[PDB]
Parts: sequence; structure tokens; C-alpha cells
Amino acid sequence: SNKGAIIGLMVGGVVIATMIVITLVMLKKK
Repeated sequence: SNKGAIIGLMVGGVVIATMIVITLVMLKKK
């Protein structure tokens, strides 16, 4: 199985996801 390989793809997806997760926080600040 080796679930460690899954993390490899999480490194690239988290980079772009970092902008989406913040977009919501900025809305709450209002």
C-alpha cells in the first residue's frame, strides 16, 4: 500500500489550496 506516496501529491495541492483557504478567512474578517 504505502500511504506515504499519497503525501507526495499533497505537497503540490496544498500550495494552491493555501490561497483558497485564506480567501474564506478574509470574508469572515468583514
